[PDB]
Amino acid sequence: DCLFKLCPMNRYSAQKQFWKAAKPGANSTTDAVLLNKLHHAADLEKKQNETENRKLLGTVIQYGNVIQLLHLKSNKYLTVNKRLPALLEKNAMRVTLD
Amino acid sequence: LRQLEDHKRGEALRQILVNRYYSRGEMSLAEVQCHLDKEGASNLVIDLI
Amino acid sequence: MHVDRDPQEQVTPVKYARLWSEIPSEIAIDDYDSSGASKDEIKERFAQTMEFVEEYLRDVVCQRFPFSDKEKNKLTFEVVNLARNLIYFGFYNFSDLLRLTKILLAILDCVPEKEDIMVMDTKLKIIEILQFILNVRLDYRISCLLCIFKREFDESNSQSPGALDFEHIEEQAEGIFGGSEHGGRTFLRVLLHLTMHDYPPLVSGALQLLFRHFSQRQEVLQAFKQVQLLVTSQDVDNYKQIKQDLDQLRSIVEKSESYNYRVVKEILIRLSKLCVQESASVRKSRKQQQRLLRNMGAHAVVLELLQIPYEKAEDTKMQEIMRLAHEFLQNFCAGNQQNQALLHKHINLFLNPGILEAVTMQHIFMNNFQLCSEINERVVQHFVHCIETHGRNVQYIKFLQTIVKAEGKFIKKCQDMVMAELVNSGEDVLVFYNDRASFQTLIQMMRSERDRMDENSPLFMYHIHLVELLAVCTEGKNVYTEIKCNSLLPLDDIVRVVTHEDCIPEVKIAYINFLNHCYVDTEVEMKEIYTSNHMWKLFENFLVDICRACNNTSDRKHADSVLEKYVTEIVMSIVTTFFSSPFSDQSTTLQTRQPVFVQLLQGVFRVYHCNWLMPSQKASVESCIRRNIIERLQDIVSALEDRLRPLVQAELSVLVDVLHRPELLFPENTDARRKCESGGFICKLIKHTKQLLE
Repeated sequence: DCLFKLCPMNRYSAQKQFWKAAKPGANSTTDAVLLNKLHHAADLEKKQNETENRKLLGTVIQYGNVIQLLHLKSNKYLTVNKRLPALLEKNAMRVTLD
Repeated sequence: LRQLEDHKRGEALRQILVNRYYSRGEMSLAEVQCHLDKEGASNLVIDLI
Repeated sequence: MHVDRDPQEQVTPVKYARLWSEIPSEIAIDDYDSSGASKDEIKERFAQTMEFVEEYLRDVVCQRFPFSDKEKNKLTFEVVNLARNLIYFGFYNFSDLLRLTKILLAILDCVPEKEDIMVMDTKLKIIEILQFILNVRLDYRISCLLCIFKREFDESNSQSPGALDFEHIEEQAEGIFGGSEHGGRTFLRVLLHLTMHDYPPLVSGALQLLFRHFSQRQEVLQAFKQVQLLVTSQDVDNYKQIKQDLDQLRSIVEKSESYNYRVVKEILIRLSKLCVQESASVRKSRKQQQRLLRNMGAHAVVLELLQIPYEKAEDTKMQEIMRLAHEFLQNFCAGNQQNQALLHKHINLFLNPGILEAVTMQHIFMNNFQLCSEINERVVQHFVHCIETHGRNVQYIKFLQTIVKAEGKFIKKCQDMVMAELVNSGEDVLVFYNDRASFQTLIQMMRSERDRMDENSPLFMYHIHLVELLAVCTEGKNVYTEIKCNSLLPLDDIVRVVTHEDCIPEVKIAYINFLNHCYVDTEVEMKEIYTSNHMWKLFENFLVDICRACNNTSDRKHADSVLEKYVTEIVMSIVTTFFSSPFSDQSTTLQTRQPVFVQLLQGVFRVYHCNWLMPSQKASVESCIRRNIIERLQDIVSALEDRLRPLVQAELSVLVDVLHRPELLFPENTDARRKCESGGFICKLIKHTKQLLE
């Protein structure tokens, strides 16, 4: 359970755009051209995100950079979301796995 | 006629002030900048930034 | 020894808050409102002294034409120190220091090496008093401006038009500013001479004085804009405590770290007590009289305190100030829309917390109509995901009951703002109840204890007690969505029988007004008959409860409200006499007439008002058989700022001309001009400019 694998910084630019545009809030706006190109851009961004992880394979880390922990047996990064407080301690900031 | 009468009265006030407060050399943009650099206006900017 | 500040103190001449008692007088520089200085006990002790400095300076301008550094300056410094200290305590008329300065300027222009410190200090004191004299003619000019404004306005007064005033503003503007033939042309010559010098801090004051001489019209316009804060002709202290508390507030906003902290709570209490302004009164002749008076600019000062420079959000000294500041800000915009629309531009500060900063939005939107109808696609939709992920807030949930919901029927276009959250909320925060809602929830609420158990925080049922928000938004008259709202709704006919299983008065009130708003909405409702035959049963067993509560001898309050709420149902759409809706047969007509008369009898017999008694009688009977100066000063300052365009031409051009003028008949000599004109005046100007950053 306890093993965590280290990672470099992962850019989330088009992925967050796709997650924002893919959830129908009020207008339920869908597009055969805009959403398809947005999904293609997000996939290309994820691919070029992965292609530099193998480039940064042996590299020491100093105190002060972003480190992006990854759970090994779950293949699930642990995240801290600003909006949602903790369930038990009701003055806190909850951690999850995404 | 809004921007013209204001220009006329501004020019009149300017001329009144000029003849109140008063071989003149020629002026141009090409000469005032090198004159200001000769007196050292570059150093003021490069030290103030 | 003579300026020991026993009877007096230094007073600035640019003071504000003028009155109506001295402005009807149009006199020149000879006389003022005070007509001099303090009383006749101290002026004779200095009258023989005042002539001494004038005679000494008139001798100095006589035989000190080249210069003096031979201990004569060792007396001129003391005499100008005495002169400066007598200027600042206000023992002069304007006709005297003008005479002093028209000869004082003539003693310097009679024309990196180290020089004498002594004359440096003398010149510093004299440029300080030259800085002072420009600040007293400003007050005279402003005084003359509103004096002539009052006399021309009251010459053509239409109150107990303005076109006659507009033909004089340009005349006086071109008369008293320019177009003459007040030092003159030689005023600037000594300023340039003092600017071209060594490197003192004196040249900073001289250059500030030079920039003060120019740019005169825009600064007198700004001062005249600022000084118009007229009050009801008393002003003995009324503006004074607000001003000194604002200055006290000026030192406790930037850094609170702790002598400054102990003042904040007290000064916020004092400001809130001044702002509430006898709320138990009529709130018209006392609140509105002083309401515009702190609208002089004291709006963002509290917001700068509220901008949280410190972020220690633990259990600490935050809560001693923030609740009080929030309460003061609620008292700031409770009057009308003038402050409400002004604070409406700062709605980006009260978004995320939902606990203390949501009370601002909660209370600011009481009864406005043209401000809360301009809500964009971002304000109310910010709280769609803030209802989730933060629990259910009883304090917050009353806010959207006011901004959007209803005063009767509020509006149709904001129904898409308020109803689209139901389909956007995948959590479906609006649930009805569970299967154990009969007694496992309602036995603790008011069957246990009254008085709302220390301000209405149950976290469970008031979130479902405030479902009148869901009830009356589109059920008033809107035909936006009927199927969409009713699909996720608690399916009205089913939820009636769990209400009669165990009756709770507040939930009963919410259910009956929800059902009443549902029924009287539209005539295009598809199903009516089985909604009509079943509402007869609830009407019967609720009239039974009304008759049961009627036996109480005016010892209840919920029943009276319930009866009034049910009065509209009786006065609502009439009953039907089709196959369904049995037409008030023996089982139906025997309870809607006999038992309804007693219901109104208690109200008539009690102290209840007749506003709702009449509808019951009509429905029961029917159902049986079946100070202009504030705008004036704004107009004047608008017309005064209309002429700003020629000011730029009259200002910038003469500035760039006189900076192109170092040498033009200055004394037109030879010895004092080859140092003056060598391209070195601007050199020394920018050499001093880089040294003033520190």
